[PDB]
Amino acid sequence: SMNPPPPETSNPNKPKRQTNQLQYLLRVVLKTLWKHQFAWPFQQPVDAVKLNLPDYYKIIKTPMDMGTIKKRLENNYYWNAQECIQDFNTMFTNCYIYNKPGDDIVLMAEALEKLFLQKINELPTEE
Ligand SMILES: Oc1cccc(-c2[nH]c(-c3ccccc3)nc2-c2ccncc2)c1
Ligand SMILES: Oc1cccc(-c2[nH]c(-c3ccccc3)nc2-c2ccncc2)c1
Repeated sequence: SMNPPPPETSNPNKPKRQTNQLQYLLRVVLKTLWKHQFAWPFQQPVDAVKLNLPDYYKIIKTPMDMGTIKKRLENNYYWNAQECIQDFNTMFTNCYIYNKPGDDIVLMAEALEKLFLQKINELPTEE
């Protein structure tokens, strides 16, 4: 087995928009989560080859990671905040689906999710 290409992060055929909510997601949410002590396994796509997890992409058909989210944000890939929030949620869910509950990697994801939700709660009104 081999890794799939990473998720698309740039699409010239896809309308671009810059909003205060998207800006917050990049300059606050992404930035805060990236620097968290538990962030590192989520900073790039799961390398199933390097990690010897040959069944990862047999199970996870919608991979997502914060490296991809960073690229989508800085490329203005998203039209709205919900698209980005969905990517974060997918990342967390993938971890919970693939890994046994209570495993270290799951506990790390759970804490990151708690912080994510805390920052999402303070999402500024679309002005
Ligand atoms: O063999 C295992 C068991 C559990 C986690 C890891 C695991 N290890 C790493 C990792 C990431 C960066 C550097 C070094 C290791 N990332 C993961 C991972 C696995 C599944 N989803 C997200 C991240 C490897
Ligand atoms: O039970 C838990 C809960 C959370 C993280 C870990 C956790 N597990 C590991 C780890 C690292 C290498 C091999 C096997 C496990 N590192 C951490 C960790 C803890 C705190 N800060 C950074 C990394 C274990």
